[PDB]
Amino acid sequence: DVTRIERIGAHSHIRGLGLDDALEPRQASQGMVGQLAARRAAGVVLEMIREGKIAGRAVLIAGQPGTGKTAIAMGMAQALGPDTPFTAIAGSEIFSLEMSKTEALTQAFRRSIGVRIKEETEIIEGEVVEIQIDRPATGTGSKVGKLTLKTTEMETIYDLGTKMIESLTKDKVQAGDVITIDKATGKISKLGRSFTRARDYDAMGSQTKFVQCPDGELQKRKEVVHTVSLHEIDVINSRTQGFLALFSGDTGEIKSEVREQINAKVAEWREEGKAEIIPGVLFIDEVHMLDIESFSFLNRALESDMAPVLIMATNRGITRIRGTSYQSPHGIPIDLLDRLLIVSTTPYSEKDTKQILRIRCEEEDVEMSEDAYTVLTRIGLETSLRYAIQLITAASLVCRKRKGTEVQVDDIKRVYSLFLDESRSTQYMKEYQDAFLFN
Amino acid sequence: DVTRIERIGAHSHIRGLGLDDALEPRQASQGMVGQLAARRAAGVVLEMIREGKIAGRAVLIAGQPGTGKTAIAMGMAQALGPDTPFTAIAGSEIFSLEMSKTEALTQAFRRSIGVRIKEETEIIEGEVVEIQIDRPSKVGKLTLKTTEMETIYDLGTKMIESLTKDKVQAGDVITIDKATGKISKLGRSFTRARDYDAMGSQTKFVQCPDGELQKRKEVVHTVSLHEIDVINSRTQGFLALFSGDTGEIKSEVREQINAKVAEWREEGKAEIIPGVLFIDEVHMLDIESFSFLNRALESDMAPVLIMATNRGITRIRGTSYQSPHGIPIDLLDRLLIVSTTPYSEKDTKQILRIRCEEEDVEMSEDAYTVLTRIGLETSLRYAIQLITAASLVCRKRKGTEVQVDDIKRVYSLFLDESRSTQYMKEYQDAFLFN
Amino acid sequence: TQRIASHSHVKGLGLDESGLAKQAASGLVGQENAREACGVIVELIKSKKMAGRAVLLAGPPGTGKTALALAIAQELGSKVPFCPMVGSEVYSTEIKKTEVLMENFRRAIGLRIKETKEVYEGEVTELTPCETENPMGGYGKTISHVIIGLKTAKGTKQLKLDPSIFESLQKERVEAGDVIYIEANSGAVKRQGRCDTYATEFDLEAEEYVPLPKGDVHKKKEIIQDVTLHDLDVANARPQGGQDILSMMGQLMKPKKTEITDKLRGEINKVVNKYIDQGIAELVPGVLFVDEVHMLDIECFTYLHRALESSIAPIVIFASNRGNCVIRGTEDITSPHGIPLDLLDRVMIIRTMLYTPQEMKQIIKIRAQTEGINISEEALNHLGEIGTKTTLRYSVQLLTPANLLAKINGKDSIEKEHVEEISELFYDAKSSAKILADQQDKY
Amino acid sequence: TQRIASHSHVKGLGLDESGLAKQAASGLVGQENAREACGVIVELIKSKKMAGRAVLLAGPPGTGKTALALAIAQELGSKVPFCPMVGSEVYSTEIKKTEVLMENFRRAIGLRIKETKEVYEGEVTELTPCGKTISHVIIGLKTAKGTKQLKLDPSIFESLQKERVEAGDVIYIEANSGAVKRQGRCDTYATEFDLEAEEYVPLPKGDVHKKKEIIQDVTLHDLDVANARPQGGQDILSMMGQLMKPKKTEITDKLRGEINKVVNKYIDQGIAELVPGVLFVDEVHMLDIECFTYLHRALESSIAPIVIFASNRGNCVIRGTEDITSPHGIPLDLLDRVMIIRTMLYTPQEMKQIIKIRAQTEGINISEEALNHLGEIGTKTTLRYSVQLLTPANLLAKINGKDSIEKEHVEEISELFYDAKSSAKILADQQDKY
Amino acid sequence: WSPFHISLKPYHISKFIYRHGQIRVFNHSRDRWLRVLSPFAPDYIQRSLFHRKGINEESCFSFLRFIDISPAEMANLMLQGLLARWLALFLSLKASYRLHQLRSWGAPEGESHQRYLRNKDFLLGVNFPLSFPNLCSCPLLKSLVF
Amino acid sequence: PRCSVPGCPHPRRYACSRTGQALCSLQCYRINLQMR
Ligand SMILES: Nc1ncnc2c1ncn2[C@@H]1O[C@H](COP(=O)(O)OP(=O)(O)OP(=O)(O)O)[C@@H](O)[C@H]1O
Ligand SMILES: Nc1ncnc2c1ncn2[C@@H]1O[C@H](COP(=O)(O)OP(=O)(O)O)[C@@H](O)[C@H]1O
Ligand SMILES: Nc1ncnc2c1ncn2[C@@H]1O[C@H](COP(=O)(O)OP(=O)(O)O)[C@@H](O)[C@H]1O
Ligand SMILES: Nc1ncnc2c1ncn2[C@@H]1O[C@H](COP(=O)(O)OP(=O)(O)O)[C@@H](O)[C@H]1O
Repeated sequence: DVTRIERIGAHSHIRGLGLDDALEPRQASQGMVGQLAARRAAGVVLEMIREGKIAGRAVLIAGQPGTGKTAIAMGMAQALGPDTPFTAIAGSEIFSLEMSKTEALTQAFRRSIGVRIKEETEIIEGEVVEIQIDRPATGTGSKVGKLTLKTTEMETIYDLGTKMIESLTKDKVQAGDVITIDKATGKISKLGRSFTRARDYDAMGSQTKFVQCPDGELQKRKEVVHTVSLHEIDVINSRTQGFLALFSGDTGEIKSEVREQINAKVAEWREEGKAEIIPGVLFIDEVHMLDIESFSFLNRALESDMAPVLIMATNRGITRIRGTSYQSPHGIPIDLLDRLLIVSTTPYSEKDTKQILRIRCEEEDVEMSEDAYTVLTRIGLETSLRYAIQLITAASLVCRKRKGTEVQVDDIKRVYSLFLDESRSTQYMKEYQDAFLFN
Repeated sequence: DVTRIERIGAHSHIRGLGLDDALEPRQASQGMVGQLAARRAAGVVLEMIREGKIAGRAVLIAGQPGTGKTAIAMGMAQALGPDTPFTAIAGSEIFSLEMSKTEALTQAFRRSIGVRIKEETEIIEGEVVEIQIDRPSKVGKLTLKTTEMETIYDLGTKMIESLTKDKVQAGDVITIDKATGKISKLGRSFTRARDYDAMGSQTKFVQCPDGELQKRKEVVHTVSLHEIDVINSRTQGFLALFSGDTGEIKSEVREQINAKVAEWREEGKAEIIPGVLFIDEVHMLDIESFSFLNRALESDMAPVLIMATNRGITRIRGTSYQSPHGIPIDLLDRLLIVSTTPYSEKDTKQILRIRCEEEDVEMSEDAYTVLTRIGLETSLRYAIQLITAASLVCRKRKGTEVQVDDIKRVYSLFLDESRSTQYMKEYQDAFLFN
Repeated sequence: TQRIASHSHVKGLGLDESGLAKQAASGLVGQENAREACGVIVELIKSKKMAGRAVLLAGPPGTGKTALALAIAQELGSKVPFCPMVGSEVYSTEIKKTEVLMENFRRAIGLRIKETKEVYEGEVTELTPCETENPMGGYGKTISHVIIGLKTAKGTKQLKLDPSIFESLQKERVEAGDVIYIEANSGAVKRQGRCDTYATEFDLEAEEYVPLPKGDVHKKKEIIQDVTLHDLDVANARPQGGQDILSMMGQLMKPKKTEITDKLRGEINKVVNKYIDQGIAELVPGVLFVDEVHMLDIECFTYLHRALESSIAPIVIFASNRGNCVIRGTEDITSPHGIPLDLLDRVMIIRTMLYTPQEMKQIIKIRAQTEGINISEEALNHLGEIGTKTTLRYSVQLLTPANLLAKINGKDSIEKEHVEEISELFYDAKSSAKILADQQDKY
Repeated sequence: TQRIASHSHVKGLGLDESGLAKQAASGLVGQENAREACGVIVELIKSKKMAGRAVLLAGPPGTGKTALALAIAQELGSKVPFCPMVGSEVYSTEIKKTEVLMENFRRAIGLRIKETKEVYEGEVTELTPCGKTISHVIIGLKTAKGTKQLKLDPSIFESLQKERVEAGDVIYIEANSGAVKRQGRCDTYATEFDLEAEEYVPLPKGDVHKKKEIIQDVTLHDLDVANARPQGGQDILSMMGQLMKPKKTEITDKLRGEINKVVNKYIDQGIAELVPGVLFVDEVHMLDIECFTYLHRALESSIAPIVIFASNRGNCVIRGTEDITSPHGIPLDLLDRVMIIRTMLYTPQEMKQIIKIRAQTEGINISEEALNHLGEIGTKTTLRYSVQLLTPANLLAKINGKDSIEKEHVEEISELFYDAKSSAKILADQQDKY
Repeated sequence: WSPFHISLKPYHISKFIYRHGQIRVFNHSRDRWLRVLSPFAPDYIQRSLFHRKGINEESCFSFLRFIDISPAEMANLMLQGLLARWLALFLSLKASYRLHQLRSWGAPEGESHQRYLRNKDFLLGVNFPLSFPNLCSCPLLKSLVF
Repeated sequence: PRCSVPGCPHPRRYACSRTGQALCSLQCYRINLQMR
């Protein structure tokens, strides 16, 4: 019933590369199907990413439009899991107005290296039974006070310090609030009121849902793991109180003197055992958009020991490298193309095309007759795969409009007449040719 | 004697758009001459503007150089009058260095819609004569004077603080919005321009106010819809009205103002006076900006557009593509084209007579005859410039009415395009580049 | 009353319950296969299942693809976000093209998040710090509560309050006869001003007197608040909470769009999923509509590849009037509808067709009766014949100037002789282009 | 002394009282037809009635276009604004192109504002404040010419108190501006301590009280700028003004509407008078098509200055049109709005007079046997090259211990510094080594 | 460890340039006329605002009847620089909480005769659900603006 | 409090500086200045 922020996208059915533990691709597994050569190869680079021993590695996934290049990349992003940073960038996105192209790549690189910090501290977690705050009549003006805390098992009294007092009164904690204090830092946090004070109260000074009193021992430890990437370590260090720039995107062109200092101090946090630097992946999707200026930065950024692995996708033949007249393979300059490994995808068979449409209907919660899958496979070979994929939704919606339980071949023949393939729209554009503009 | 800041420019003479009640144009009136069909079309869009009933209508006034297209738009701006907005821009004014081509057009649209509002007021307005305060909480008494009356106010605690923080003294002139209690000094009375003999850099002397002292009245206000957008763009956004220091106002602000201003006309609190946006030289608009006008012409608070253009089948800016007027076909059918026509000798006389009537010049009828040939042979806007120079030559010569010889003298001094290009083609290898 | 726009008659798609198109309904006519296609797209959007699926309405100028894209907004109604754009909006001077697209993608997804508002308010008739019968040991006196005597036009009622409230009433300047409010969820007390009851007690006093509240001293409602995820992007990217030096400096500096990080998108998604799972926030995924899509740069089209495939994205409606144009931001590369073939492969194209003479007549009638105009049938037959020789737009546009001319000539309806006058006063693109070609050396 | 410049010899058009040109006068020679045309333009600018009317000085490099535009500036003198700009100044990076034109159009319209500058200065003999707080402050001032007392307002006393003034300080007070400067302690107190960290100035050997009727010059652009953004507001004496650096900004056309409506309110009172001036858009061929197209509004507008363009380009491409050739590098649509003045290559005798006028301005004595050679070398090259040889030739003559040019000095300089056409031959020969 | 603490000789400005060379000083008598001819003078604001001639008439400062701003508040805010800007901002932050609880509960009847715009009716930026007064008033949204 | 011109129903707005009576308009100021 309820619908979350992430929904059925173009790749939502992909859940990994579908390799076995001997690294062979299965014919259909984890949502991926067919495409054996490129999935096998992506398995080797995925294992190289997860091994993490070597920096400055680049992979280009290449082949016809609609042949699983982005599927493999958005697929290994799932098999690598959420605990290790994978950054998806379209090659269009480095063209900033806050910063140069070589800055936007230096950020996309460094945002793809994690510094996994495990933080642990003692917390005090209890229902507040009372607060005493004492204030002198004028004098030097130093406040002093006490706090009493309770669990379902336990109780104690704390003679408070001065900095604790200003935090407790800033956060307006009151008797019957349940709170969780970081004993290492003096930060309060509030869970809500305990149920017990429905009997005696004032006219409402606060209102919320109630929460149960905390259980067990009053003092308990907490563990957090932060996957803070190098780019956000640079931003935090770029100026004092810089923290909002992590969200706001505000910092352009951070000083080299900051980065070369973070590259030293993160190495020290590795050697101290203070933080786990984890290499990630930068996926520069549609990389044929990079200017030759940006590619020449990729020649030499890609050779620091702080470089991530990077993966690229392209669907371009011999074409002019963007920003020049020079023709080259993939629209990538040979300076970079010599420096990387090329994984080449393959067009689909009937068997694979039908099997993609079959896993797609299983993600979309659609039933189709085997007759309907047959016609849709023919449509997805005569036209591109992405058109046939899209007709599944429209055919299920037309079927639901006639109150059908299963999509039939005549729902697909209907939808095929209703929404055009490019190759058919581009044909009708010949018979109305004078009416469309700027032919 | 005295020279005003606004004086005799190229369109100054056309004080309106000469039309009978039936929208039949007069052959010459309100300074305009000829162009009968284009002036009916201008009159019909002028009544469409005065109605305000329908939105995003656009007229392209098109025709050869000198054929009155900006004249019709300026004569129409005068005939529409004040009290209904008429934003005029050259099409090259939208190319800002601090906001997009979308924004400069969106502001130019929004600045042509007038929200007209009623507001209810009472303001005290007078010279303060003296202030009395006791020393207990305080209850002061303060005297206001105006040329008609001398009066005293019993005044409250916060007022005594406000008057002494604003440092009022006897002989200051002040106002106070009573609904809000905010004081405002205007200056010191001219009757008081001597109780000091060296005075602070922001003192100003003003007349002692007159009429009733606490005027209670409603006042109408007209606010261009753009100002409501600017005021809501950032906290002290009104400073950016004057500074120009605003750009890229959020779409969520503009669509909030639309919903709110719609709510005010539904409540009857305010009424929307749709003005005109005039884009002279609209062929300077980029393809990325014509394609914005396409969806701009569809809001129920788009202005009526008027445009002028002066281009054959020509390349649209930012493209390889030839089109009529240098405007995309996907805009030109949203437009409704008005075509201006070259002048006859009969019309070229009457317009040169009306420019001389504006410039305060007398010419011999033979001088109008020779000048009319010069304007017919070279360009109307050249003959309109010779008459001032001919007046100055005639004044220097101690004459009074410009003679044929004064026209021939000016014509020997100041060249048009065609003679100047001939002399350039004779001396050619001395000029740089071609 | 409201003023009529180029689309004010479009009230919906006018479909049957079976999803077929009626000949003329909801202020549309014709285009039946494209109206039926938009019927499937309304179900696509109302299902809330899909993300980033996209359609391209492709057809000549004046054929109705902006009317159909707006008809979808009427079939959906105001409950879900429909976010109109032109391709030309991406060329901001403050923020990169691709982020303007990402902001417009994030505008087309709405939370619909609901909560209680509760406030205590009124004229304060007393503030009685109320003592215990005796002090605690070693103390002179103890206040167990303040009593605040709030009044409104419904009545007076005392509120018992925590003693700490006095150490905020004297941080304000609250005195008896002020009107005040207290946020019941937060316990902060705020002063509005002296009540209007006292507006006569001086000839001048330096405060705006506030009218006495009506309804009870204690007010409650639940309210439904709808915010786009782009409102959440902005409010986190540029905080408004004033009392920090960087909040004030950030509010005195010029406002700016800024290149919001994928991390803020991630963190917002990670919290709205918390509130969708807890049932506190509904979601209404909606529509991004881009008209004039052929104005996007090839970097923008190549950004739409990632954006449309993304599992978060809205349904996208593209519209284009172009033939085989060059893709903007490439020199020589001609491509159908002005869109790269590898974007044009990702979209369900809907063919929008030229009108037959009778459909133009039927549209001109529907314009006239919603533009507020009466036209004679012989004038309408002539105006449909003008339309057939020109465009739907020009023949529709002759209506209001023909009504002005009829009204000026003292008649309540457009006659034959009115339309042929306006047709001679005002030219169309086809007739004007002939004049420019005949006068070629004079412009 | 002053520095000699590329035009410091031209002192006027040199026309006679009939408006015809003298052969050589006011530092100009030759060029009679263009000088007579500029005579009419000086009468036009002196007549004040006209707005936006414009002139193009057209003709080859080194033919006097900028000398005649500066001759117009000298015929009018400092009393009327002459604003020079290059067309290249339009390419700002803080504001749009079509704003820089409007700023410079607003610099060329002046206000003339008389006031009686009223200065008091001297040793402060006493400060005595007198309402119960400060009604006024009596101050006493002394000089070696006498003594006075002034009745200062409290805002001037705040300024004395900000200047940290005490009895015995030497102060400058200006009674119009309310300006105050402490100048030092009066040196009669220089023995008050043997070292104190102050400067002691002698008691002024001048009047306690001085008057001038000063006659201030200010331009509408000074008003536009000083009213658009919030002022710096404080006499330094602040640190908020450290944070926000200034920038040039797109001053809105709606502010200029109010500045015009306010200046009309003051010139009606006779408090100010208007001086319509000249904008000299020098090298106008360097404007872009968007700048040129904005002039098709700015030359029409009823407020605008007179505008003098200059150009030396042939039938070249219009800057920013990527293709379109047009005479003088200006669009035909603008070239149909300007009165063109031709400019001509001189005969050798007319160059020889300029060489002597340059020599006798530039401080050079020159013998006829060398002046004949500079006249000849002008015909072998260009006028500006001959003129440029004078100081070098005199400077070799001075090193050679001689009071004048003789043939061998100019002959040596000719063989030492090449002209633009003899050097082009060297580059055409050694083509493979540059 | 601590950063290298360089200090340069101070930038030497002569008594001559300090006395005569500051345009703020030597043009002070001219800079006054830029202020006397200012439309922000409270006299001209009042005269532009309330003493209009037309039954309908366009004038600037019409918005000062719908923002809270007084004519002398606008003059002081324009002529007294970034300090007066800052103080006027801090008081507008305070005033927004007073405006919001009016704006969100005073819904019935109307402000007068169901016509006339009231003072502050152009301050619309409080009506956004995510505006700081509303975000402080409603406790749930405060956690989405984290 | 009300205007002290005896026929006048309006609230007090201000007082006469000469005679000390409460007033509400110029008409009541002129009338009060007559009847004293
Ligand atoms: N009476 C004169 N007649 C013509 N030119 C003169 C005269 N007096 C001075 N000049 C000369 O003008 C020359 C420089 O300005 P000039 O107007 O010739 O520049 P230009 O090349 O024609 O135009 P521009 O300033 O656009 O480059 C100097 O050599 C100066 O001696
Ligand atoms: N091997 C695959 N397994 C599963 N789905 C695939 C596979 N190859 C392509 N698809 C699907 O086909 C569509 C287009 O493929 P995609 O990789 O996104 O295109 P492209 O190769 O141009 O980058 C997507 O919906 C994708 O999931
Ligand atoms: N019909 C007219 N009536 C009065 N003045 C006219 C008319 N037509 C042209 N003019 C005058 O001729 C000059 C140029 O006309 P304008 O409309 O500005 O030319 P264009 O259409 O090419 O831009 C102006 O002085 C203008 O007032
Ligand atoms: N099918 C339709 N039924 C009724 N009116 C229509 C229809 N299609 C178009 N219109 C009318 O014709 C106008 C032109 O269509 P529009 O969508 O604006 O053209 P375009 O396809 O080029 O964007 C619309 O604004 C509307 O007034």
